[PDB]
This record gives sequence, structure tokens and C-alpha cells, in this order.
Amino acid sequence: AGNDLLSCLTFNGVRNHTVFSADSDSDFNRFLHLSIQNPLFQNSLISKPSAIILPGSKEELSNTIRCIRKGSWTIRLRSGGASYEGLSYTSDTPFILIDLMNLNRVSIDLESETAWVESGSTLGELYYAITESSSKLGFTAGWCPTVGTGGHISGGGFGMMSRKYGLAADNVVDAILIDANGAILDRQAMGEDVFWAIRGGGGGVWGAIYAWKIKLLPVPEKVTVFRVTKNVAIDEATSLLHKWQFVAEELEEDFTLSVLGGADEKQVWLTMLGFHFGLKTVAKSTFDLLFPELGLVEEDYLEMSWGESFAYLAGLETVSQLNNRFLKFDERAFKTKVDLTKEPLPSKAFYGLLERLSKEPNGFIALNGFGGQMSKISSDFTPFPHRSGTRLMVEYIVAWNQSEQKKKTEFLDWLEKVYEFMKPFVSKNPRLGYVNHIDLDLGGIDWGNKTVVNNAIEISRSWGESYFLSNYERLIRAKTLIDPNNVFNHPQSIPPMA
Ligand SMILES: *c1c(C)c(C)cc2c1nc1c(=O)[nH]c(=O)nc-1n2C[C@H](O)[C@H](O)[C@H](O)COP(=O)(O)OP(=O)(O)OC[C@H]1O[C@@H](n2cnc3c(N)ncnc32)[C@H](O)[C@@H]1O
Ligand SMILES: *[C@@H]1O[C@H](CO)[C@@H](O[C@@H]2O[C@H](CO)[C@@H](O[C@@H]3O[C@H](CO)[C@@H](O)[C@H](O)[C@@H]3O)[C@H](O)[C@H]2NC(C)=O)[C@H](O)[C@H]1NC(C)=O
Ligand SMILES: *[C@@H]1O[C@H](CO)[C@@H](O)[C@H](O)[C@H]1NC(C)=O
Ligand SMILES: [Mg+2]
Repeated sequence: AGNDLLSCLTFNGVRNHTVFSADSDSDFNRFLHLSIQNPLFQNSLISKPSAIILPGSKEELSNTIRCIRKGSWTIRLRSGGASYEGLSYTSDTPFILIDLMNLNRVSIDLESETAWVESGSTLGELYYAITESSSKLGFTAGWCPTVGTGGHISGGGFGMMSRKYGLAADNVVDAILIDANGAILDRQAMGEDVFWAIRGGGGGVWGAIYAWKIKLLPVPEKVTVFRVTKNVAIDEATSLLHKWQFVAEELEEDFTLSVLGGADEKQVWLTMLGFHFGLKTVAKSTFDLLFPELGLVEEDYLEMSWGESFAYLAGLETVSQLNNRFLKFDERAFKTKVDLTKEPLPSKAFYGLLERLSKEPNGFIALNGFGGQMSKISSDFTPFPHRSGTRLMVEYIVAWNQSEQKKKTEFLDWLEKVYEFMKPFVSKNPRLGYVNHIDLDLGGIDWGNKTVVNNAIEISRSWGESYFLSNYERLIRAKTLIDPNNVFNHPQSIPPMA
């Protein structure tokens, strides 16, 4: 029973747990909602955990998993709670939520220039700790400070420094994984196939990552960034985006130029985000040469520390704000979809995308170029396969607040239609995806369904090959090795072999 679970936890010295309560403002509901970053999955109709456990050490994490298995609960692991589909805190079967928020220690070793990072730590907490320790070290990961390292690194982790240094997972050199039996496994213990699989094979599949050991990377004491919003009409916005794609993928590895875009009837807005590993004179000379159409001026270019640049690019007020995991931002529900491209987008693709954005001010797009180091890493170095030959990543987002809930169906329909419009221009056979941008539209396994489970491998190939391409086969072997009994599962987890 739940009381048996409780007894087991006590016997093993795990004290931080809270059982389900109907009391709307119970401590249970407080802990549950503390790390739900998408209000979309926050209402009273959604599944709720039977209990929430907050392990405070690797042994407590090991024993929690050990105890949960003596019952029939589904395990859910949550770090940052940023899952696009709420997969860290929802389940169609009774589940126990293992919340890792107390595992938030970052330990920087300046003598080896590496760090051990407990998996409950956020990217912001990590960046803050790095900046505090050194003005010449940084790390490559995503641009959202509130995202958890647990899910993020497990899925790869792309950001503004990836053209220089690759994904967060491409820079992991050891890890502690707690397996289905509660074993505490470092890189040597888990073996090279499993150490490969965890570095981008997706969270919630292999076991519970207790901590990541990462290599810290050189950054100059001052870098140059810009964040400039152009307010233009569609003719100019189209020509800017069409040229942007070439400038972006082609830039030397020491430069990144990304875009956020949206519109409202005749007014289009494009926010250009620039990063250069170096000083402003070189930064401006490069963009003056390659992209004069942007109309950037001297005062747009800002020199600041690496830590400052990551806080700045995230729209935070100060570096100090990096260190606040529960610092919200906005309170909007959202849905997103993503594409990867292999061929240049024709001008008419950007034109049509902007036309659709112009009709839906709640929608917007995020555009990133690959190339640089992303084209120099082999497709099977880690599970993330989209390397050489991949040109852009394109994200489509629609977001709304409480007062707009009536339009929910309308927003989702808009996003569906945008995705359908882009189909001919983006990757095909299969239409590629990214596991950190998990998308349930592709389908999902009901692990309680016998006929589906028998055919799990074929069925799962739909999303599996989209996220991992030819790396799918090795992932299945790693899964069978580390979690043959499928203790760690969700609608799109890698299936073990029968
Ligand atoms: C910005 C924002 C605001 C969001 C919401 C997502 C972002 C983002 N910016 C990104 C970026 O710049 N670059 C990216 O590559 N991705 C970006 N994303 C997506 C984000 O990376 C993913 O949502 C990421 O998976 C979130 O990680 P998280 O905050 O830890 O999310 P969850 O706790 O919901 O977990 C996700 C998934 O992993 C399993 N999990 C969590 N912790 C685990 C440990 N320690 N071990 C094994 N598995 C773990 C969860 O169970 C769930 O399945
Ligand atoms: C289980 O874990 C939760 C989350 O860490 C624990 O709640 C936390 O408890 C600490 C104190 O032990 C709180 O620290 C202090 O809170 C007070 C009041 O807000 C403040 O004055 C101090 O400066 C400091 O912030 C912390 O707020 C709190 N975190 C949350 C989110 O509630 C809890 O104590 C643990 N439960 C057990 C049984 O140990
Ligand atoms: C199992 O899944 C299939 C396909 O999703 C569905 O048609 C069927 O009804 C399910 N079987 C049971 C008994 O739930
Ligand atoms: Mg009450």
C-alpha cells in the first residue's frame, strides 16, 4: 500500500515525502505546482501523484527507487519541470513523483575546469555558479535559466554557444546514474553504451541521473552581444529572414545570430540575437560585411562578461536573477512544435510563415542556425543525430493567458496549420525532431496495452527515428541493457526488447 511505501522509505531513512491531499492549498499541492512551467497541465482534470518524494542525496534517491518498485507505482522523475508535454509530473497510471529540487548542488573544480552538477540544478543556477567561480569559463546549454539540468542534458541541450561547443551533452565526461535496482553507477560502471545513451537519448528512460560531470569551456573575459528588434513590413521581414538563414549557418564558429519573430497585421517584429566570442570591433565588422541589411549601429553592440551575456540574452534583469529557479517570467500556457531543415528555405516559406503570424499575434517563431561545430561532430558521437547537413532549427510557438482560455482550440488549430504549411520545405522521410522538444502529436505507447507493447519497436519508430535517426538501434540495445524491465517509461520512451 501507500503505507507500505511509507514504511519502506522510513526504514531506509528517506524522510522528505508528502502524500496526496484534496486540500487545495495543502503542502502536497504546493510542492506539486512549484515546478510546473506550463500552465497547460495545471488544471484539476490532470492526473496527480499519489505521493511526492524529495530525495536529498544519492542514497536517498537509490532507496526511493528501491522502495517504489516493491509496489506497482509508475515512477516519475522531475528536475526543472519544463517538459513541453508535462511528462515529468503526469501519468495515465498511478504514479509517485520523485522531485529532485533538493539535489541542487553545483561543485566547480577550478583545477581541472570541470563541475559536478546534481540533476535538480537549473541551467540558471549552473550558469550563476560558473560565473561566480571564474570570469574565463562558461558552458554550452539552452537559453532558458529555469530549465532543469536533469531533463535538459538527458535530451542533448542546444544553445547560443552550440555553434562553438556543441550540445551540453557533447561536453559531459562522467555521470552518476541510479538504475532500476537502485545501483549507483558512474561512467565506468554503466559502460560506454549506457554512458552514450544518457547523453541525449532522452530523460525518463534509462534510470535517474543523480549528477552530471561536465567539462567547463573557455570564454573571453568580455564577449559581445546584441538584442535588436526590427519593426518592419512583410516585404522587408521576408528578405531579412531569407538572407538570415545563409548568414547564420555560414558564420564562423565564434559568432551566432538567432531570431525571434512575430507579427500583427501589417506590423512585423523580428528580434535579432547576436553573440560573438570576442570584442565589439570584430563583431561589428563581421555583421557590417555579412548582413548590412540589419542596420545595426555601434550602440547596439554590448560588451559584457559571459555570465552577463547569458542573463542578458534570456531577458533577465541581472546575473543574480539566473539563480532563482522559481522566478517565473510570464504565466502563459503554450504549445510548441519544431522542425529541422536540410535545404535552404525558399523566400515564399518565410513569406507564408509571416502571413500566418500576422493573423495570430499570440504565435511566434524561434530560428537557429546549425553549422560550425555542429557540423564537425559525428552523427553518432552522442544520440542527437542532426549534425553535418542540418541547416536550421525552426520552432513554432503559440502562447496565451488565462483571460484567453476560450481561444485555446483556435490557437492549437493555428499551430497545426502552420506545421502543415511548412511540411514541404523542411526535413522529410522522416520529418525530423528533437527529443527535448517532445511532441505527442506523433503518437505514444500505452505500456498497459498488450497488443501495442508486442509491436512497441515498430510503433515507436515513428517518433524514435525522428529524434534519433540511425541511432535508434543502439538506443534500443542500451535500454535493454540498463532497464530490461522497463521501470522507466513514458508515452515515447525507448522500448526494451522482449
Ligand atoms: C526554454 C524553456 C522555457 C523551456 C520550457 C524549454 C526549453 C527552453 N529552452 C531550450 C533551449 O534553449 N535549448 C534546448 O535544447 N531545449 C530548450 N527547452 C526544452 C528543454 O530542454 C526540455 O524541456 C528539458 O527536457 C526540460 O528539462 P527539465 O526542466 O528537467 O524538465 P522535466 O523535469 O519536466 O524533465 C523532462 C524529462 O526528463 C526526465 N527527467 C528529469 N530529471 C531527470 C533525471 N535527473 N534523470 C533522468 N530523467 C530525468 C523527466 O522525467 C521527463 O521525462
Ligand atoms: C522537504 O523539502 C522541502 C523543499 O526543500 C523543504 O521545504 C523547505 O524547507 C526549508 C527549511 O527547512 C525552507 O527554508 C527556509 O524557509 C523559511 C520560510 O520560508 C525562510 O525563512 C528561510 O530563509 C528559508 O527559505 C524552504 O523555504 C522550504 N522550501 C519549500 C519550497 O517549501 C522541507 O523542509 C522538507 N521537508 C522535510 C520534512 O524535511
Ligand atoms: C490497445 O491499443 C489499440 C491501438 O491503440 C487499441 O485499438 C485497443 O483498443 C487497445 N486495447 C485495449 C484492450 O486497451
Ligand atoms: Mg485549505
